[PDB]
Amino acid sequence: GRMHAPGKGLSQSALPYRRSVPTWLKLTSDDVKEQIFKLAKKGLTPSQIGVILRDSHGVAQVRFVTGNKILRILKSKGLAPDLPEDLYHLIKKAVAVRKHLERNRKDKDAKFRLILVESRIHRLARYYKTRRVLAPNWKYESSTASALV
Amino acid sequence: TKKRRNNGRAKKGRGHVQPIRCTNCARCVPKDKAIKKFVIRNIVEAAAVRDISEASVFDSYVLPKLYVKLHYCVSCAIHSKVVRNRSREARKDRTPPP
Amino acid sequence: GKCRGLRTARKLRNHRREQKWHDKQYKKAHLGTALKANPFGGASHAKGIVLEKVGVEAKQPNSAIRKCVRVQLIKNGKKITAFVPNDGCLNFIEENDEVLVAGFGRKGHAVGDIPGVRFKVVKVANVSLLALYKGKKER
Amino acid sequence: VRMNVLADALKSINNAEKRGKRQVLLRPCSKVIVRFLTVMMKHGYIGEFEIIDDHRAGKIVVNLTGRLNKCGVISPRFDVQLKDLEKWQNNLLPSRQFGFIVLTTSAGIMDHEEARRKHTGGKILGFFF
Amino acid sequence: RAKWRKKRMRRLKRKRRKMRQRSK
RNA sequence: UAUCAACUUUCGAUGGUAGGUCCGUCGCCUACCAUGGUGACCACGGGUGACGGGGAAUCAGGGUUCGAUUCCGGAGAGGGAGCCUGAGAAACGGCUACCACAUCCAAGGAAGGCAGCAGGCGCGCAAAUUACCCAUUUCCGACACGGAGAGGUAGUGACGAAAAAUAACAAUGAAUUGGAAUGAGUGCAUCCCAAACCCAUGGGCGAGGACCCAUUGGAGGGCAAGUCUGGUGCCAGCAGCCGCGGUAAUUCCAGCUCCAAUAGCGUAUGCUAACGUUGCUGCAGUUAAAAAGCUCGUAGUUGGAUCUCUACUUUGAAAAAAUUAGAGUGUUCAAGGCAGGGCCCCCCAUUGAAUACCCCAGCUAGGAAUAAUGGAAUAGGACCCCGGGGCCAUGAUCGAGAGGGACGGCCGGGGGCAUUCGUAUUGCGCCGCUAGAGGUGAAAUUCUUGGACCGGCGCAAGACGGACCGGAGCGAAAGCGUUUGCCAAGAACGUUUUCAUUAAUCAAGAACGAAAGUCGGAGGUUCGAAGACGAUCAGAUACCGUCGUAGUUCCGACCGUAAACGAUGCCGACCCGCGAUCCGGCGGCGUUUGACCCGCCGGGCAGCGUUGCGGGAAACCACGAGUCUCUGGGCUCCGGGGGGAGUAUGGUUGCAAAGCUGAAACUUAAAGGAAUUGACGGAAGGGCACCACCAGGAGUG
RNA sequence: AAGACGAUCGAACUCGGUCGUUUAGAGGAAGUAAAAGUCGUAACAAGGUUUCCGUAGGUGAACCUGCGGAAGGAUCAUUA
Ligand SMILES: [Zn+2]
Repeated sequence: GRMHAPGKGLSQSALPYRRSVPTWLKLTSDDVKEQIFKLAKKGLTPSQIGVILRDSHGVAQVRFVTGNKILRILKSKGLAPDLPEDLYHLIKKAVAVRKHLERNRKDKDAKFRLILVESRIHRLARYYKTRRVLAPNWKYESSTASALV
Repeated sequence: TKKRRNNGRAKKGRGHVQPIRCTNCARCVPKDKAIKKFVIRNIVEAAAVRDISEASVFDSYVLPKLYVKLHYCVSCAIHSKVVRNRSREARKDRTPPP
Repeated sequence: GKCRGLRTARKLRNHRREQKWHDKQYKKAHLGTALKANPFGGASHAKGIVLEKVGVEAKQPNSAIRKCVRVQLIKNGKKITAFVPNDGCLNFIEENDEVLVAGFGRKGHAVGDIPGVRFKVVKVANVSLLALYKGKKER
Repeated sequence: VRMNVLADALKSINNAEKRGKRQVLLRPCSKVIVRFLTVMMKHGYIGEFEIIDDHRAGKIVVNLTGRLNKCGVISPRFDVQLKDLEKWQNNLLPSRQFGFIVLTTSAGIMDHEEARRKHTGGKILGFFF
Repeated sequence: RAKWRKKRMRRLKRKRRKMRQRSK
């Protein structure tokens, strides 16, 4: 089930078995990388870039047209953001909850959610430090986090 | 020993319900555990409908009804013979008596 | 449930050692109490000096008078209530005599209808109470 | 979460066997399971099985011959020497005439009788009889 | 009743603290 | 052992440098600097009726317990300290001090160390001769010669272990008979042994109730064995437990008889198996003792699949014996011993005096499955060329019916804030009529001609959100129901999006947490602890009724408690069927302006049939309480007969009330769970008689 | 050879501190046993006010009452 909530729902993607590009997809590897670079410059996370290519350009999997994933394409060119997208959205939510918690003082539900989000931030950042994605001195400060989002 | 699978009430997936008060004793009983009895009866009983019909100023006037929602606690519902005890296997029948 | 991990020998050893103290038979033999309160101090028998001759009544539904003796031990001066087992052997007992008392069946537990007696007399005047009952060592 | 996928494989086989089924589908495929099902098949406890190969962990569909009583694992996977092997046979196997204890030695995953002939010990996966 | 035996012990150890706090 | 969570460091604690000192290394010490060292994998402190180990007892396998004790190592000679001699001592059967104890004395002084061998006292439930010899075993010395309470041999000895008498053999219907058979004992020789003693070998005495006498506990059950006889009469006594004894006792006191083991046997207290009642193997936690109220969270524990198809494992080396296992060998057998067998002054049996085991750690050599781990990604990475070039298939496993994140349209009494509305309830104003009204089983207190209750009009205040409202929804729980707006959050579903193991459960910690209660304000309609009064009753400080304080509502801050319950922890896998229900999605044929109808998929609250393929002591359980003797997916909390007792004390938290942590002495043979039958009920339904009644007749008192 | 300035090892004494273990105590307040005593009837049949739980107050005593909760209830059910 989920990590911080009950529920055993299985709503995910089911990739096909055929690891090959279809015959009706004429976009080569260079054409796909040009589309990613244009979309990554205008501020689109790797999750959002793959959505546009899938639903408008017929690119079912960028991993198949190219040899690398979307993040590795941006990391090679140098367009990857400083902090990962998943860790960025967890901090974005914690700032929104904390900003709501300082106005509404007696909403114990929002105070309970702030502990859940900050618990996911520390465990996700701990994984990134082991993979050397973040500096060892990195630390989530509840006061200085609003300037990172 | 556990006497009823539903614990004598109807609460599945909840923690607290609004307690209502009984009618003839005014005891705080949960809304789902209370023994409800919707009685719909005419304002004029059958012993006086003829006398009211003769004294009616209209030609065809249907007498109204008195809708009373009664909530009985387990203590008063059994004492008032609204509900009775049943056999160990005859307790599972949830169909109301015809 | 139990932790079946291959590196859980510390968790199992610490859990079993702690739960053994919730055993009534184990906590009695591995503590200062139940041995300091024991008048014999962990011995089998004990000698003492007869102080009085008291008779405790048997508990219900029995009805009799148990011929007991108020004895004061030598090594610690504690006062216990021994029991003169056989028939008429209280006459062989005289006040201010040296008697060898011992346990009474169950360990530190009152045996039978006797209310609180957990000891019994074995010898008296450095002669056995059993020989006095069988007409030997007339004393 | 799903730990010790070999346990979930033998538990599915043991259950489907008592229900009287003829084929059982194992959700996670593993080389440890295939090496375990091969030893069970070489002694005539299960039939043939198709390793359904998707581009993931993979699934297995095993045929059942009705000859298996119970197949299980030893969860801690203790280290069994060649001297302590006799002790495990008495506790797990229901008889000295049949039943096998699948071990994991340096010579490969095999039963306890083959470990005696090759004169080597290792870790214990489970049993079947 | 068991709830009143608990109420007596609460009122018993409450006056025990009174006669113990007054001697110090 | 946490009722010891921080400890060490002026005055050495960790380290550095120079030196001192020592046989030598070292904070071993000194001097100057550095600020370290240990700890949740349990430091530090405390406790030990703790010397450690080889071992011992009991064990199906695992284990539990013991080890003062003859072997090894250590420590100490009344308590500490200091030193002499010497190769070796901080020696005590050496010395010098103080302390305790104690000896002789002309009172000036002198001398002492049995936890050495005997022996004495004391202490206790508890433990032997003020014996003999250096012959064996070895040690010491100028030595073949001396010495040795080390040791050996006797004495005491039911700590224990082995062997083994108390009769055997024949006719007659038994302290009857009959002859045989060696011991116990007793002396005498020999043997033995430093002299003795014991055993052994002979011959002389030596058994008929073979008086040369077998005891110790039992005879209701457990548990093999008397409906025997006499005595006692809930007395005396028996009884581990259940019980027995209440004038006909199979249980007491005895006689007889019988049973069990037997030179033994009973009892008391430890200990082991019983005990799967400490459960690693291998227990339990719905109702019998039991899952924290709930969630988050580090240590700890445990972790998907995937690549040729230092842990583990095997071998070797090394290791005190004794002990254990075990080979050989007729001490008369055996416990044991390590010796001894065969042939006519030797020889043969290389006479023998094996072998196995000796955890873990360390060492060594193989195996490469399983489980961790590293290698090239901001490449100068590996090979070449020989700082520039060449070269490689040039280097990124799969994305999980694991998880996180994003996105999409929805859903919900989820939460906070603000706003709106609804009738009631109490109070107030005016008008109408009128004498009771309130309440109860019956009444009374109370309110009433200064106008109550009742009708109409509308004003104020604080609560609350009926009916709709469901075995329906949401939330981690507690909890959550008028309209509308705002703020943030969430499950499920949808996805051919993204990250690529980021996960599961989690000590000491942390958030939330009904009602009641506490503190400071605002408010205070109803209700109502306390209290007053009126009833009822033998009494009624209760139940009922009339008034009514704190409270009940809101704001801020505490308490962290409930039958906080599904009395059922969380995650994951397999496992029956059927019809409904809520949400998302997909498909299908019509009807109605999305609603409705028929299926499918995922998730959720539940139900019925299971007479449950199975489980359990039932009841009951498919939100498993199923897949546990065919016992093992991961992890946390937690139970050990009932009371004492959630008590005492200590710590800790709190304004207080109290929370968390939490015993022991002592007491007890049951407590308890589920179900069955019966009895009973001021429980329900259905029936029957004047030993009941209604209506009556005769009475009786 | 006695004897003596000094530094080191340092017994021992005295007075404080601390830790551990026995023990006396007026009076106070509990438990348990013997309960064959007195008063009432709280609980078990709707136990005659259904039982219970958390909290708070009161009362000779068991207990009573207010608030929220539980069925282990005396109802698995009450009809548009
Ligand atoms: Zn009622």
